[PDB]
Amino acid sequence: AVSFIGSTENDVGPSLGSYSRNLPFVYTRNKIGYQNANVWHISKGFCVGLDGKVDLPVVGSLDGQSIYGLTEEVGLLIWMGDTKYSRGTAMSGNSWENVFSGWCVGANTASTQGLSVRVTPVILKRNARYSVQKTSIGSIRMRPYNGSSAGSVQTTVNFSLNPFTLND
Ligand SMILES: C[Se][C@@H]1O[C@H](CO)[C@@H](O)[C@H](O)[C@H]1NC(C)=O
Repeated sequence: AVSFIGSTENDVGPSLGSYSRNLPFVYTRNKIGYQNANVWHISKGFCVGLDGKVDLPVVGSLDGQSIYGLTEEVGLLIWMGDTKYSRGTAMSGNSWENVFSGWCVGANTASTQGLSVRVTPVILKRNARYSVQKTSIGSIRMRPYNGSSAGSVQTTVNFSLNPFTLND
């Protein structure tokens, strides 16, 4: 079985957090993130992975991963994936991408399926502080497999970047 147990709208990073440092310049480990181990409850052999999608415009790339634009001065490198931050998948493009290959809970037990979103800021144009306002980032959808069914359960949750300030 499967049930939606998380929230539809999720904020990434602490509200009004401040982070200190040729263009572009990359700043923050897992500070600017959202993590929740319990977004769906799954049981009895339900098999499930995750897809992710970023809606922000791509304004460049670094090492195979897109730089997503927020404003003229600030961009973002983004990762989406399973609960643990180290399992994040670097995002590229604006399409749904596989960000967690998946797992199956045992035939006779129960657990939960989680997710995480992480971003690190990139300075694109220098001006001595850069502030960004609350911005929609994208979404993550569960991906049942092995015959498992999404059914009527809510499949998608969204993410918004909480406002932040970058210090020279
Ligand atoms: C460690 Se069990 C279970 O594993 C799945 C797949 O890795 C993860 O998405 C869930 O967040 C986790 N639930 C917990 C920790 O409560």
